[PDB]
Amino acid sequence: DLSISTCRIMGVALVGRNKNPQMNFTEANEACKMLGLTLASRDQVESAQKSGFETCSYGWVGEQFSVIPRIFSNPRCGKNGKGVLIWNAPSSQKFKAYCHNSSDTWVNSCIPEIV
Ligand SMILES: *[C@@H]1O[C@H](CO)[C@@H](O)[C@H](O)[C@H]1NC(C)=O
Ligand SMILES: *[C@@H]1O[C@H](CO)[C@@H](O)[C@H](O)[C@H]1NC(C)=O
Repeated sequence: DLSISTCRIMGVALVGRNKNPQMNFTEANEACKMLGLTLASRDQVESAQKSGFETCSYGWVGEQFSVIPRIFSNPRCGKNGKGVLIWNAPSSQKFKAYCHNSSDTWVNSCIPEIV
C-alpha cells in the first residue's frame, strides 16, 4: 500500500511506499500515475510550502532531482534547513514522490470554502 498526505496543499501530496525500499525516478512517476496524478514540479512544491506544507521526506519532482519542504527547523528533516531544499541525485536513487492533483483548487483539500 502507499502512504499519502491526508490533506493536499496547493494540489501537492507526499506519496511513499509503506516500507523501504522507496522509489527511483521512474517508480515515482509511475506511483503518481497509478493514483491518477502526475509527478509534481519544483514550482508546485514551492507553492505548497508557501501555503504551509512541510514534510520530513525528500521526494522526486519532475526536474529529475528531489526536494524537501521545510518551515520549522528539525535536525532529522533536511538537517535543520528551512525552505524547499534540493538534492541532486542519480535517477536510480530511492526517494518518495511529490504528486500533483490538477483537480485541486482549494489551498488545502481538507479546508472547504465557507458554506
Ligand atoms: C527503477 O526501478 C525499476 C524497478 O521498479 C527498474 O526496472 C529500473 O531499471 C530502475 N531505474 C533506474 C534508473 O534505476
Ligand atoms: C484529486 O482531487 C479530486 C478533487 O479534489 C479528488 O476527488 C480526488 O480523489 C483526488 N485524487 C487523489 C489521488 O488525491
